[PDB]
Parts: sequence; structure tokens; C-alpha cells
Amino acid sequence: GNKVTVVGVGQVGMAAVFSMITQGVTNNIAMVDVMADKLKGELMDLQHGSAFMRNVKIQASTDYSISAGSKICVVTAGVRQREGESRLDLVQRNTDVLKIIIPQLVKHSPDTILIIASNPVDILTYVSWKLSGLPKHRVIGSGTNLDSARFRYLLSEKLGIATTSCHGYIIGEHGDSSVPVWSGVNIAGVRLSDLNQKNWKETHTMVVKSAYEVIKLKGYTSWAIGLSLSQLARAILSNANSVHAVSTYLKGEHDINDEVFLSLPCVLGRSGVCDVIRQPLTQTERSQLHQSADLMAKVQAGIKF
Amino acid sequence: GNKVTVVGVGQVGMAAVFSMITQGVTNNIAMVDVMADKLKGELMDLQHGSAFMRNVKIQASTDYSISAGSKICVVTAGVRQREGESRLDLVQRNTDVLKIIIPQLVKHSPDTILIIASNPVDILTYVSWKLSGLPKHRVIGSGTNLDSARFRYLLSEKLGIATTSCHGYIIGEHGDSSVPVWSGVNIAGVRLSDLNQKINWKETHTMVVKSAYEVIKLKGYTSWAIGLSLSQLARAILSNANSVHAVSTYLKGEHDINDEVFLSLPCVLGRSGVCDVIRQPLTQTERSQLHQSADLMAKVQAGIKF
Amino acid sequence: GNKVTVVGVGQVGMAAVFSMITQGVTNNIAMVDVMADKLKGELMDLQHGSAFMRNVKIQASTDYSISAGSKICVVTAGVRSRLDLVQRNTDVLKIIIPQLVKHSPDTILIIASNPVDILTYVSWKLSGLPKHRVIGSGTNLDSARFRYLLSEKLGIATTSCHGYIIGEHGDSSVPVWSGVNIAGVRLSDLNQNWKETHTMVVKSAYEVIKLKGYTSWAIGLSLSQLARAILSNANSVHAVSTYLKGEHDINDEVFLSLPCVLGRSGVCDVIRQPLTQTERSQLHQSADLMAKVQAGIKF
Amino acid sequence: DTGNKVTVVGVGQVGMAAVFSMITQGVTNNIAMVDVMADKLKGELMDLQHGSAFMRNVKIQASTDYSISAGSKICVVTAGVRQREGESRLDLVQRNTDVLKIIIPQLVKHSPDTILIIASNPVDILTYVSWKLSGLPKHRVIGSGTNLDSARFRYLLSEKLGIATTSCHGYIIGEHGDSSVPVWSGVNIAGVRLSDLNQKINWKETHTMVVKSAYEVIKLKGYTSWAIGLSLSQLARAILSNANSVHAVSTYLKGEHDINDEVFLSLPCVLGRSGVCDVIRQPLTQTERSQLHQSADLMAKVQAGIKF
Repeated sequence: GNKVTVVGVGQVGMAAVFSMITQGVTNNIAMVDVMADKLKGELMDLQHGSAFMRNVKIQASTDYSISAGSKICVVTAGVRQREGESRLDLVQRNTDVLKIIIPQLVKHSPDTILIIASNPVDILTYVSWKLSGLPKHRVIGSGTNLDSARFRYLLSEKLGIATTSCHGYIIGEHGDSSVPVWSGVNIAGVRLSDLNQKNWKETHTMVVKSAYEVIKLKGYTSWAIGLSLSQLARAILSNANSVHAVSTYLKGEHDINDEVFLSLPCVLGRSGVCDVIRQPLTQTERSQLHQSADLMAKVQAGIKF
Repeated sequence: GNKVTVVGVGQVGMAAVFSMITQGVTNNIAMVDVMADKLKGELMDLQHGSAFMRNVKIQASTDYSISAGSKICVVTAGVRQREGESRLDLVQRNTDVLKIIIPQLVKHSPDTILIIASNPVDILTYVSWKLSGLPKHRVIGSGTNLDSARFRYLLSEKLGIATTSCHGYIIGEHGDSSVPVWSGVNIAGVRLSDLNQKINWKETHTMVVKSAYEVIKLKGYTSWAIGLSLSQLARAILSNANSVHAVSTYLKGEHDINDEVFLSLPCVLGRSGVCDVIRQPLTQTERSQLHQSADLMAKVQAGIKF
Repeated sequence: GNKVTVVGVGQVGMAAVFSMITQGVTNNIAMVDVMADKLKGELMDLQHGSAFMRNVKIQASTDYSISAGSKICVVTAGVRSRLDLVQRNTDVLKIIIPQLVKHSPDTILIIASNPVDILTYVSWKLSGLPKHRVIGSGTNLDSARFRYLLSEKLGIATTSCHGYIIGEHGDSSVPVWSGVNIAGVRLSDLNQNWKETHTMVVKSAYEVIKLKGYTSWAIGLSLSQLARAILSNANSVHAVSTYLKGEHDINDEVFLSLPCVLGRSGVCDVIRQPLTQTERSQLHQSADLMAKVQAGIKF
Repeated sequence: DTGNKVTVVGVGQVGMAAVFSMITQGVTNNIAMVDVMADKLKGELMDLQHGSAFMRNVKIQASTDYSISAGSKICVVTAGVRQREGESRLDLVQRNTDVLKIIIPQLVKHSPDTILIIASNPVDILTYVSWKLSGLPKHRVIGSGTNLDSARFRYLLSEKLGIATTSCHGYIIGEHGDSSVPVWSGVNIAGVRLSDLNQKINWKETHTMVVKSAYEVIKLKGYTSWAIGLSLSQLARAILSNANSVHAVSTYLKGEHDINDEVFLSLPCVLGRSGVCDVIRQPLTQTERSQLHQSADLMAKVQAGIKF
């Protein structure tokens, strides 16, 4: 009832699996990738570590039949952009990988929920949704969940107040164009303009600026997205109805008419997206969302399915 | 540096002790009361189950010396209201008990923080503060902390959304006249006036207060819920969390209140006690209710024989 | 499914429920007793505390129908000559047990009423359930405290001190010294008297009742541990009152504690310890006496 | 406050798995990472901080300057080379010793009261090398040794029997790897020795599986990371929490089991805040003693060829 499949045993996929099994998110994991020896090595390494825990089942194979009956499939596979490759060509090369992966996941787990983590995550969540044939509420992307959490942490740190009392989200397109919803940020219910306790825009820039600096320094990110994926899996498996900013089907919210995926705070539970939190955005916040959706729709129109 | 004393091994005090040691809040607990056999029996019952919890040092005695060096003293000792007993009579009977307890705690733990959990909690937090001689930020009462948790739970149940995204506080005087700060309620950053979700409101607060009294009417007392509440408050302080909790706190100087009373406000709690008070922009109706409660509290305080 | 019903909302029953909900053993609890106002009072007190926790379902009623579909039913209800005391508890259980089995035919029974061994036998017989689906709290608590105190004396963590008390709960229980080891080293071999540790574990248990009137926290924690083992399918080993006939050359159909492997189906297996003649004679002496008392019970 | 400060040396796959294990399992809230790769250190630091909302509050430092390790209670040493094709044991030991000659004096310079946990391979010899280089008391230097293999051993016994690992007891001791010693004389299930077991749900195969599967991991991905990271986190917790729990770790062996060689090999040790508080003295059989003595003999000879 709690089986999770992770596709891709690179840095992100292995950090996701390891976060999930050690944080007790699930005790039933499958890993799929194309490199048989690497897959078996990671499988055996984790099973040797399972020694420290109780009842953890791990499987791994190049054969997607190993994923059968998964409640969630987490997709981390993709390609890195080549120098001088266009944005559309990079999306298409990832799409061609997902053409192979996505229908196989659904064939073996027709009731699954998909969580897409491959970059660029918003358009590849749309692509995976289209390829899946699944309902819109059963396909999400890791989106801005990690950035929103780090945002709240940094606000909490500046204020000397626990993160559990500092509330707010980053929405929209993952990365530099994402939208800090300052109009909803509040500390114990007090909006920032109202704070009388014992500029801020840099905090958003910092969060999206640190994320790209990691890749330049160590070549990739792994731990933070791994923890974010583990949190999203827990919310779904435990039927938490907790709220997470994740890439989600956007058309029909915020006057957006383009069929795209961008991050919004979503109520997540066993059926997937139960509802989206409808934030009263300012016109400035809304216009940025619309601009991201328009540009993303234009790239999507060029994808060859 | 994590020692907690619990005064009173009645239902509330034992639920607090059990909550703290089974949830890892502290590993160093002292229980004080006047009932020597009951203290020893509770001590030995908790010790008999030692293999089923983290290692903990537990002491129990009628001698307050075992409380020496406590970071927090949780005071749950007191009487239960008698049939027809007036508020003044009940306050004075509890004050008489506190006159014995409080100076002994402060003698052995001059640097302690007091958490008062006897009813009526707001006035008895004031009494304990006045008797203790301690700084105002080092004496709090359980206040509306549990009421506020229940408030957010009932919002969560009505909306189908986890309590971790349903935000709001009940402030003021614990009980029928407490104040739901509707103006600050928000769901994932969305005020109620702007809420547009798939899955009236004022009933929720009435449900919190009516069900609270119904517990006391049916079994005679509350124990489990308040025990968990006190364990959460102790955790916030011991762990230096700077988390926000609605607790009975020194009110003069907040919201233009000039009465030296204690009522609940959301407090930032850490190792020093109350680090700060969250200053909510109250509506006129919310503010006037707080003021009326403060005025009535001052009048009852003037009748207490110290 | 993880629904647990606790029968009896006295001190032991409430301590078991509170341990289970706060230690995360289950999020689906039902409580049955005969006093409705006390029942709703406890229900509501726990529900208001669940405000601090995620999705916990609690029900409480004098009607056994609210126990329907329980994976485990924990029975703490009892009454305060020894045959007459056993008879009065049997009459109470004559009403309780058939109703529990009616509403949860696939349930496992954990009996906590005293005297636990004979009342586990009585519950099993009244239940019509397979022997592997009815256990008693038995010596599980005393064994755990025994290991803790050995560890404390040796200055080594309890997780490396191993051993069990078996047999009849209380003064006649059997410390199985032949199986006690520290990191795989038997006590006679330790290169880094003892009987007093067993005596004090059973002496302490009775001292608590004289001092505060009852025990609650320790047995509550023990019951929570047994429930977790069953619900999580741990196959962990716990000394519990269990069907004895056929083990250790016992021919009488009685219940006493042995270390049992506990999982989703109940007792998966019994750990078969090589007992000394003294250890086995004590077990047989207890079984012999239990058979004679059971022979006088009017069902 | 550095009361639980851990330094991890080396931010390769082992060191990062140890760091991540410790901070996400709450073992310590104060960690320092030291290596020679400035950018990698900063990237790992920032990656872990980026995920700060998803773990308990923690102070993380990372630097090529060992000054950041000052006041560490434990230093976990994972830096080292990977054996090259055809490389002799002597050559591999000396290449790792060259690295430790740099690392160990710097650790004890900045944390004179620290405990060392050595995790580079070959762990038993390199624990001896680190002890000699550190000048620390014998009970304050240990190696990861056979702790993980003992846990896997107990897990395999548990899987064979259908009984939780918490009731399957036993240790592998001696030299980590092919020559390690399963202490069959001390293996027991809920207090019952294997020769007495009569339960519902070839024994030697279990130890062979543990050693052969460990080698296979290294052949397939090139290294182990997740399992050893969890093992190191468990050892750190035992020491930091003063647990006095028993772990098979590489430890000073002279004077135990009639061994006269100043070597390190794994024995079950009681671990707490002072380091090794005591060694569990198992009544080993002739065969178990023979294997342990042979490993100690050979290890003394390898140690004699090390150039300090």
C-alpha cells in the first residue's frame, strides 16, 4: 500500500531513496534505471544498510515489471543540456526519454501518482502528464517545494522565530522566474507589513541564487531535492492533506488559459492533488505567472509527441 | 540543564510527566506533592516501565529539595471547584496552596521558569508570579494553548486541510470568554475573507469552549489533553525553539492594556521563557473583548488575600 | 488495518490507550466500557489532545458495535478465595469475549486482567479462537525490567543484555538464567546474588499497588509494545501468556508465559528454550496448579 | 556549544553519507566537514543547508582549514585512496598512510580531546596507523571494523529464521573482510544457541554471504557509501549519547585472547563518551582463536613495513 518506485539511480534518485527509507516514509522501494550493474550495486549497498532497520524491502531492475503496484513513481531520469543546444531541443531530448519511461510506469501501476523531478521540472511535468494518460490531479512536479521551505527557514532565521510560525510560498516557474508570494507571508498570522516585534526581496533571490551555485560547485544537487521528494512522498502516502508548492495543472486558475504546469500550493493526499490553494495574488504576482505560462506554452507547442 | 519539576501528582501532573518522558522532552524529572505513598508509587510504576522509554532520572518526594536546579517547574497542584463555589472562593483556595508551593520552588530553583496549570489559570498565573518574585517573562500559564490547537484542528476538519496549514489563535481569558482572533486566521496564507476552496465559522470557537467544559462535566477533570499541552510548552522552552504558543502571560503594556493581569497571547517561547509577544493587529471587537477580560481580572485580583 | 479496541477505561486501559496513541502505535482506537459518561469523558479528553497530532480516530461507547473490525482487542476489565476471584472475572469475561469476537471475528485478543495466565485461558476458551490468536500480558513487562536492571548493574546498554522471565506471572515466575547473556556471553562466563534482581522485579510490582492503589503506566507501556509488535508484523520476541500444552513436556491445556514471536497473525512461534530441570520443574508445578484451578471454573 | 560536535574528514561518497545520516537522524547538531577540495566542500555545505527546513536545526561548517574542526568530540576519518588494479596491500597501506600523516596531526592539533573513528580501507591497519600518528590513548581510537558486517550477519540470521533482528544476536570479529571471524559460539536467538534451536522457520553460508556481498557492492558501483554511512552514524550516536552499547569495532588488541602483537582488529566494545569503555571478552573456540591469531600475526608483519 506504500510502494514507491524511483526512476533513475543517479545522485538525485539515490538521495530520494535513502531519505525515504531512513526517514520511515516507506518500507517498500523499487529502483529502475538502464545501467544494470550500477542498479544492482546500489540495491545491494542499501540492503546491506537495511541491516540497521526493520522490514525494508528494496528491489531494482532494468525491467519495469519490478515497479508493479507502486503508489508513487518518482522520476529523476533525464539528460543534461549540451552547449549551444536550444531550449526546445533540450526539452525534446528529455521528452524522448520520458516517452519510454512514463507509459511503462502506468502499465505496471495503473493507479499510481507521478512525481516528476527531472529538470526543467515544470515543462517535464506537463510532458509526463500528457504521456501518462492519467488524470491531472495524479501528476505533479517537485517544483518550488524545496525553495519555499528554504524561504520560510530563512525568514524564520532573520526573525528569531521558529519556522513553524513563518508561513509563505514561492510559486510559478522553478528558478529565477519563480514568484515569492509576499502578499501571503505572515508570522503567526501577522502579515509582514504589520510586524511589530523585537530588503526582504533579497531572501527570494538568495534562495534561487544558492540553488544554481551548488551545481557550479559540486556539479549537481542531491541532498536537498532528495529531502524535498521524501517530504512529498510522505504527504501522499500518509494522506496528510498537507500543503506543498509543486508543479501542477494550472489552466483555469489565476485566469491562466494556457495548458501548462507551474508550482502552486497544493493540498496533497492519497489521491494526489486534492485541491490547489487559491492565493489572492497581487497584479504584479499574477502577471509574472501569466508571463511564465505564456512562454512555457510556446515551448510546449514545439514538442513532438 | 533540562530538569523539570512537576508539582502535583494528580491526573494532570502525572499526564504531564508521562507525556514528557515518553516523548523525549526531558530525561531528568522531579515530582513533588504532599502524598508520600502516592509519590513513591507513581515513581516506582514509571520506573517499572523503564525499558519502554528513553533513559530518565526520576525523583519523587515531599521534600522540595529534590526540585533543586529545575529549568522549569510545572505547577498543577490545587483544588477542584466545589458545587456552587464562587470564583472568588475557588481563587482563594488555590492561592492558599500556591502560598506554600511557590516560595519553596523559588528557594531551590532561583533561575527557574514557572508554568502554571491550575484553574482558573489566568488569575493563578498572576498569583504565582506575584508570590514568586520572578521576572515577568519567566512565569506563564497554560492559558489557551490547547484551545488554540483545538481551534486549528476544527478548522482543519472543516476544510479537509492539514492542521499545519490552518493558522489561528484563541487569546484572552481561558474559558467561555476567550477570544478567537478571526482577523488573523488564515489557511496557507489565505485569510478567511479571501478563501476560495472546494471543501458558519463562529461556531468553531463555541465548539472549542463548550467541548472543553463538557470533558470536565463527564469525567470530572481533564488530564490527557492538558498533559500533552504542558509537554509541548516544556519542549519549546527546553529546546530553545522560539516557537509560538498562546499562553497566559504578563499583559500590561500590550494592546493598550493598563491592568497588571495575565491573559493569553501568542508568545515566542525559548530558554529564557517569554522571548517576545506576537503583537496581532486586533479588530475593535477583538481588542475590546480583551480589554473587558483584563478589567474583570483586575477586579477579582483585588479581592485575593495575600 | 490497525484498529485496536481497549475494553475497560480504568487506569490500565487509559494508560494503554494513551501510550498507543502518543507512541504512534495506531491512529484508530475504540474504547468500550459500561459507564457511558466516563466513556464519553475519556473519548473527548483524548480527542482534544489529538489536536496536537495528525489524523487520529478515537471512538468510545458502551455498545460493543464500535469495536467492529478491530485487529487487536486488549481486555483490561476485571474485578478487584482465589477460585471465587477467578470465577467473578470469568463471569465478567463471559459477557465481554463473545461480543468482541462477534464484531471482530479476525481479531487477536490481548488479556491484561489479573490473574493474567488463567484469565487468558478463560478468554481463549470463551472466544472459540485459535490458540495462536489469544495471548496475555504475562511476564513481558517483568522480563523487560529484568533486562534493564541487569544492564544497569553491568554498566552496559539494555540492548546488549538478553534474557527472559517465563512461567506464571508474579512470585512463581521463572528467570531463565541459563539463557541470560551479555553480547552473547553467558553470565557464568562474564569476564568484564543475581537472583535478587528477579526477586526485586516481582517485589516492586506488588509494592506499587500498596502505594498508589493500582499499577497503570508500566502495564500500559507493555501493552502498547505488544500491540506494536502485532500491528507492525515485527516478529519480535515477547514473553506473553500463551497456550502451553505440547511445549516443555506439558500435557495440561493451560496458559503461561513463554517468549513468543509476535506478528500480524498473533503467535507465529514459541521460542523453545533448553530449560534446566529446576526451571522445567517450576514450569510444570505452575501448570499443574493452573490445571486444578481451571477444573473448578464454571463456564 | 560543541558538546556533540562531529568532524567528518573527506567529502567523498562515504563521508557525505555519514554526514547526511547523522544530521537527518538527529545524531548531532554541530558538524564540520574537512577536505582539500574547496568548491566541493562549499557545494556540499550549501546543498545540505538548502534542505535545512527538512531536518532538525544544525550548524554545518565546511572548509579546507582544519580550524573549523576545533573542539570536536569525534572525528570520523574517511579520506583515502581507492585501491588500483593490481596494487599490493603494502602499496595501498602506504598510500593511505601518506594521507593520514597529513590529516591526523591536524585533527589532534585542533581537537586534543577528540575520539577518532577511522573508516578508510584497510580499516584495521589504518586504525593502528591513526592511533600511532595521533598520540591518543588506545581507547580513544577505533575503526569502523566489522560493525556493519555484524549487523548484516544478524539480519541474515533473522531473514532465515523469520524472527526480528532484535532477537538474533552475534558478532563477526577480527580482520574486516574475507578473513573476518563469525563468532558462532556466541550466536543465539532469544537466548538459544544455534545447536539448540527448534523453531518453525549450511549455517556457515551466512558469513560467506556477508563477506561476498560486501565485495560485490564494491565491484559493481566502485565503492560502498550508504551502508557504511549508517554504520558510522550508529557508532557516533553510541559515543555521543554515552549509551554503553556494544559494537564490533577495530580496537587495540594486545592483551586480549592471548594476543601479544600490538595490532588493531574488531572485537565487541562497550562504547560511550570516553570512547572504548571495555571490550566484551568472548569465550572463543579453538577455531575462532586460531583465525584471530593468524590475522593478528599477519597484521603485525604488514605494520612493520609501513614507513612513518
